[PDB]
Amino acid sequence: SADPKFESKAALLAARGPEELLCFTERLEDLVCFWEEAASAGVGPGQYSFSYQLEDEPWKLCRLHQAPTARGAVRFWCSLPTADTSSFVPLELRVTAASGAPRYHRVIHINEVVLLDAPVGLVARLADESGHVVLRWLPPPETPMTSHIRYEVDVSAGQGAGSVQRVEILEGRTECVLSNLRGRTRYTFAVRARMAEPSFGGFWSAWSEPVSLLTPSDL
Amino acid sequence: SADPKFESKAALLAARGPEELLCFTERLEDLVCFWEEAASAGVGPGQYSFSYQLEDEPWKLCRLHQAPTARGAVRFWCSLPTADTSSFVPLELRVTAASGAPRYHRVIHINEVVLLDAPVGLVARLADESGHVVLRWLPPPETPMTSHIRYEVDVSAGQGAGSVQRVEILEGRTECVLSNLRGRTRYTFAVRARMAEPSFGGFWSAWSEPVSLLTPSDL
Amino acid sequence: SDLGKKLLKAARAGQDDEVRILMANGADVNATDIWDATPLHLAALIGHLEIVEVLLKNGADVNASDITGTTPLHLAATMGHKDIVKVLLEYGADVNAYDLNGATPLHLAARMGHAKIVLLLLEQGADVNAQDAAGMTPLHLAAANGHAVIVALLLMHGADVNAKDAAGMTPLHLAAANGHEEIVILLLAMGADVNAQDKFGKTAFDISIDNGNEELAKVLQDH
Amino acid sequence: SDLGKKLLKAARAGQDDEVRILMANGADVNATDIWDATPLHLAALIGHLEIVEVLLKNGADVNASDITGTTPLHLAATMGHKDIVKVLLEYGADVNAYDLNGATPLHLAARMGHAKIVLLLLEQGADVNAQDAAGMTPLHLAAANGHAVIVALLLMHGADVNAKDAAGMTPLHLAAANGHEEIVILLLAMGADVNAQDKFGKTAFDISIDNGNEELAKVLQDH
Repeated sequence: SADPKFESKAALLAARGPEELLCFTERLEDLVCFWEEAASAGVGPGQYSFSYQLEDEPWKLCRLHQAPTARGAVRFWCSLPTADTSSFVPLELRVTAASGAPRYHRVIHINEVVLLDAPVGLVARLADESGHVVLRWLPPPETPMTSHIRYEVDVSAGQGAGSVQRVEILEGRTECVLSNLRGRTRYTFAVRARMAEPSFGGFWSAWSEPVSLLTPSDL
Repeated sequence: SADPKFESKAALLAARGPEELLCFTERLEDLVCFWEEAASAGVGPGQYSFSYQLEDEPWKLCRLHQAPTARGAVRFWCSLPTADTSSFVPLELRVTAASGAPRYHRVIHINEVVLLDAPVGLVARLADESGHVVLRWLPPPETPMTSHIRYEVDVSAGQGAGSVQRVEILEGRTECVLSNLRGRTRYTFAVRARMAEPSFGGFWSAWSEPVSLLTPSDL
Repeated sequence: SDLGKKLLKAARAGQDDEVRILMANGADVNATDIWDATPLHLAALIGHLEIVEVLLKNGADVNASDITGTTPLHLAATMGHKDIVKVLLEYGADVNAYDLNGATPLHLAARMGHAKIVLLLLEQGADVNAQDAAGMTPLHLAAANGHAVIVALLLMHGADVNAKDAAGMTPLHLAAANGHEEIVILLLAMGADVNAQDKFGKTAFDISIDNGNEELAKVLQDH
Repeated sequence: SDLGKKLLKAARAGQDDEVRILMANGADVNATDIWDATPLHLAALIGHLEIVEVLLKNGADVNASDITGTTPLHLAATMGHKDIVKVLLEYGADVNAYDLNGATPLHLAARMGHAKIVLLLLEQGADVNAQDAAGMTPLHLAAANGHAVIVALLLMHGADVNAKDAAGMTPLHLAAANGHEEIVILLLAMGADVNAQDKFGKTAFDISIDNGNEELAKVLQDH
């Protein structure tokens, strides 16, 4: 009953914004909200109440699930019914403790919390004419509209000293050519994907599988 | 004239101890000392003097080389003549600016600054009887004595939230079995190598190539 | 008085123009939803500085509290909206208002790590040693969460370095429980008590060895 | 007086027993090598607390300076040997001794990030606003190197937040040049001057936009 694809994305966002209520959608028809907190006594999913309201519908309750995280905390989450997820309208979320105490309160737009899969098929090659490295990849799998995806490639060199360079990629460009890399140097490359403003919005995807390359000499 | 294997190890240590004089040996007959600093004016290798003395020999000068790093700083380094590198004796290092001002001063033992290659051949499998993950790997390539190598495996889960667990491995054990991993969870594993006390000493190697695995359910 | 519902939905939609239309049409600036949340709550939660200014300039209750004890200053301090925090305090927002968890805006800003807002709230007379339901001061939260900057900010504004919560745990305990050795040193430099144990009878040294952080334990053992 | 060479080589070899033998045989405790480095220099550089105590108890010059201006306190403060720093100061080591770069032990400890030693040196009366050859105080080094804890430690011991170096650059400049926004806020909370430019005529805001850190630039622009 454990969803590996969701729990991958969930731990990704959790590490970015700890102690926050984190919501995202993969295909714009779903919506999952979750948070993580230290395991405390016998506090279960019945000790919090997840309220949500959108448009003119009444405030509705969403049943919360819980499961321990790979680190040992507990993760509560609510998967909103696909019937209620409607994009481009404000959606008010409230988490209140069973005592009535405040826990979380957020307003989101489902079309602004897209979290794509990572890009796939990364390849790096040296241009034949110049020593430039050409990166190419494929759009994230099963993304509705690839024209409105913008990428970001990471150039790192050696372990522990990452992010030597980050390169913003124009919308719908599945290619990147790097022309300032120092020669005879082993570089490594990965690339993220995210939905492009202002029609949509969201979070950077997890990094693609990386690709390493040894630049030529005389550079 | 750029050594990729040395520059890989060099950037590894540099990210661990910035602004430090960093010395290491790969095969116990060599010794390289280096440091990194922001590019400053026309300051070249002639603006520092690298002095070293060991046992009863006179103080000797080592010619310094320089090269920009992948991040943009400059790295000065000295590769001591193999004739002078003798283990198990104190070796005094001094870097003095051309003005006579102090820059670095260290005392090392070559047999205490070994920096091995990373382990290779990592494999992860689920034990047939129990859901335990069995990691196996091969000793770092071209290491003199594999009996005195001790390893450390990293268990991580999801991006940005690394080092869920670190496992110390007994000397000469090329195997590790993990029995507390949560089920239906995609874990990733890597392993370091280093020389074992007290005969030798040094620094953890760069992490091996990683291996990911999806644990079975019901755990 | 149907317009009050439309103002709450417009404010949280960030609709600048529709809010001004409903304002001028006589809508209640202090309308409440099923939570007793006013449009100023939703405006502050959204981050709409323009709408917060309009609602405040039209007499919205700055210290409106919903049924959770949350005020707009609580929401702006949590979400990190420094600009909105300034305007709420500009209009006399109670800097030391507490929600049903006993947490003041300085608690929330410190837990979340908003260093700029922790400063601004302090500069507006926030109680540094305010205690929540667990008896924890903002320094407790900052020390547990590893926010060294906020820890230093609280310390230089008169924070009790040896404040004990309901468990009798000082910030030195919480810093040791999460391996924030850098904060352990900063607390020690301000007079933290190494020889101070909780109700359970364990000091900062005892928690580090129970957590396995003997590196941090030798730090407390020296001085 | 051949033994003086053997003591220098034994001290840096950490040979406890051989040092005691040479001591008792009348060897000079203040012997010097080609650098005018005493055995106390090498003992402090090694980390041998036992040998530093023996040499000090036998009258080694605590404030011995080699031809680079480096004293044993400079070496222990750089290498981070907190235990040896305490014993040197115990024996009256000049806390404000400066090397040929103008750097005091508080400069070196702050550059390297030894928070515990920065505290201990301050507690022993270190000059907080001491200037090196570049005119940089330890706060300059700490602000550039991102050590927020050391920055707070220096600040609470009377550090000039607006101290200018030879380039006229305050810690606010150096913190902005390396993207240490958290330190930028901590400096601002202690009265840093946003409207302060260097000899080149660029303020903390001007360096952030030249570095591309417009996120940090909007921080200085608000207040």
